[PDB]
Amino acid sequence: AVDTAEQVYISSLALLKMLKHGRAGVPMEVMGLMLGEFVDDYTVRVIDVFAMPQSGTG
Amino acid sequence: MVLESTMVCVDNSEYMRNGDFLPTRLQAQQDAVNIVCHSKTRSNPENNVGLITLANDCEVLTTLTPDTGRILSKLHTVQPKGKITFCTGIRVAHLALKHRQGKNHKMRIIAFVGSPVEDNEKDLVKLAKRLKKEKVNVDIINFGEEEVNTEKLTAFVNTLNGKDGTGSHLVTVPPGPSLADALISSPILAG
Amino acid sequence: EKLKPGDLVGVNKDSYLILETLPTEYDSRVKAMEVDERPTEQYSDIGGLD
Amino acid sequence: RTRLLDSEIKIMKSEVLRVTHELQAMKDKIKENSEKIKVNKTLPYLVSNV
Repeated sequence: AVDTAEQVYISSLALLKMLKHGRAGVPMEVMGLMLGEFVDDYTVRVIDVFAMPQSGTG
Repeated sequence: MVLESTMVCVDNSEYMRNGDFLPTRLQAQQDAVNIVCHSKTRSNPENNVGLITLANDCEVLTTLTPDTGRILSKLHTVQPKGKITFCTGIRVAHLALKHRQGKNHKMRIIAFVGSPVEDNEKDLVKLAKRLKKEKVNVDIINFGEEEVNTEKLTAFVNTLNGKDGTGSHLVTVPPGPSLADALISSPILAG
Repeated sequence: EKLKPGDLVGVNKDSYLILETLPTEYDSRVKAMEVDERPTEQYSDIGGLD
Repeated sequence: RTRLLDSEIKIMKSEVLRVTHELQAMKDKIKENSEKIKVNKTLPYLVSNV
């Protein structure tokens, strides 16, 4: 029907944990789940990036 | 079953080490912890039991958790030595039960006092009408020795309840040789 | 103790960590030299070569 | 017969110590087996020479 212009707010502890996690497991790719708050249609926020455990195979 | 939270209030003061109460007083209060943890196993496992002292500190080593096998491991090397302060014991247990997980659980708490506490009856009546405005019944079981017929805790039993909430039952201490399960047989009869 | 100089060690691509210990460093051509077929020439088939 | 009953309850305390052995053995062992699941199931292994 109709969809309003979306936005992704950050909290920058998000970005700091992203760089620190990709620095900690740096010769390898990682995977994680992003935490935040569903505010509305035209914005959304990530407030918290928490650690997610390793795999080794895939 | 019934939803409550009972905070066992052990005594780790230097009066709980002799053998007038049966082959160790440590073993006497230890069997008391055994029967109350088995009793809350026989009660709803949605409920939770945590450990606390009144003497020498306010020692939290386990959380008020529905498991108690780790508490049974925490029975060991209790080393009862220090100085009693039960008047902070009531309040420290009450804030420990304001750090719970649910409100549908009731608050029927036990307490073990085995030493002469410097507890004013004004102190424990502040605590007692505090519990009148905090909805807690307390069933204290006197151990050790402070008086053959305890009165300050009898005054706390008097000043906790009225007409509806008479859940204060005080097993005063039998300071001569009385058994290990004959003391706790009356609260397992009626708390 | 398991590691002597010149061992085949099974190492992960990603972690680059030693995980196994291999048993054989051979050519398959050397493996093809092995004799499993066992033909049949009893010494009565040989005459006058005593 | 008081020391015999004391040792009888100490047998139950040693059974609680066996339960502590069971816990700190089984739990820690299966967690480290889970880490070896994460690290050792990575079945493509590059082999090499020490």
